[PDB]
Amino acid sequence: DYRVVFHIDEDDESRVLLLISNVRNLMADLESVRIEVVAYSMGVNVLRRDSEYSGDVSELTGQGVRFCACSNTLRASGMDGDDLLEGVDVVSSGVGHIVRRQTEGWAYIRP
Amino acid sequence: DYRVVFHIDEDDESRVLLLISNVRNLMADLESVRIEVVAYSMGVNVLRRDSEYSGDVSELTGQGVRFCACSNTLRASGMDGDDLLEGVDVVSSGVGHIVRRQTEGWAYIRP
Amino acid sequence: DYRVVFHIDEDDESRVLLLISNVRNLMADLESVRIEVVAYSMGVNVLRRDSEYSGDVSELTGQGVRFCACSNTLRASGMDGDDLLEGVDVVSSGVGHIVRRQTEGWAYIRP
Repeated sequence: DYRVVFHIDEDDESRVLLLISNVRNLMADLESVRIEVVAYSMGVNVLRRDSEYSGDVSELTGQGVRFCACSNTLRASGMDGDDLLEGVDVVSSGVGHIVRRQTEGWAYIRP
Repeated sequence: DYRVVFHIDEDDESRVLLLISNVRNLMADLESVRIEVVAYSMGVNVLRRDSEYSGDVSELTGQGVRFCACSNTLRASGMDGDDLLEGVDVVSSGVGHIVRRQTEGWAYIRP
Repeated sequence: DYRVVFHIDEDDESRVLLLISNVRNLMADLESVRIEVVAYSMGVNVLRRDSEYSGDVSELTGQGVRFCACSNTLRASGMDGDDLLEGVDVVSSGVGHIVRRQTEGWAYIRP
């Protein structure tokens, strides 16, 4: 049924909690939905193992939500896959993945 | 012809005036366009009866613009439909409505 | 192949550099992609001849990136085409152009 990819590139608290809230809201309002969360730039800090949002990220991952980190930004930010929480996947490009997804018919949400 | 849904989740002045401006600009640049404005989180404060933007909201409603408040956020914010300006509609979910709309072919704008 | 239009309506440094970075990242991660950057409101200041980002804008233009300024905002901002960097094009409406593009199948990215 529904397919949607979220986009977050900041790590300020209110924006992060809004994304989280939007992801949960969406899973409850739509019968069937596939969700991906693409985070790049400062936004990747949310996917770090030492992140204050790790509980939220690990829990949603268990519910089928796929979090994607940008292969490029990572380097740019002195980060590698070892710094990311378990369950978080890496895509070659945050924006590229978003464009591919949109091109494949996925809906786009930028909280 | 054209169908577009706007997304606003903040209530800071500059962002609100930008949305308003974008809605009017759009109605003047496109021959035929159907417009919906989905506001959630802090963004719903813009749809309140006591809002400083009530004049702008009521006027655009008269021009065919449909403003939608999130059924969930409302509660979360200690609000119910009685707190909303007349003409403002309530959708079950702000993000869900946006995803359904995008899925139905509507364009998406996030000022 | 891929077609994408970026949307920027602010001129704060971090947001501008993020857009620039996203445009370059995209050109390197996608084999074939057509890119347009629509800037309105404060965002048009980025397309000014006297802008600190002129080097970045002129360079990307040479690489095929099309920057578009909003015909309306310009006036609203006491600006005309003479104030814009060479290579920057003017569209009748920033949001309208974005809606037309999305309607034509282009992907949308709002950094």
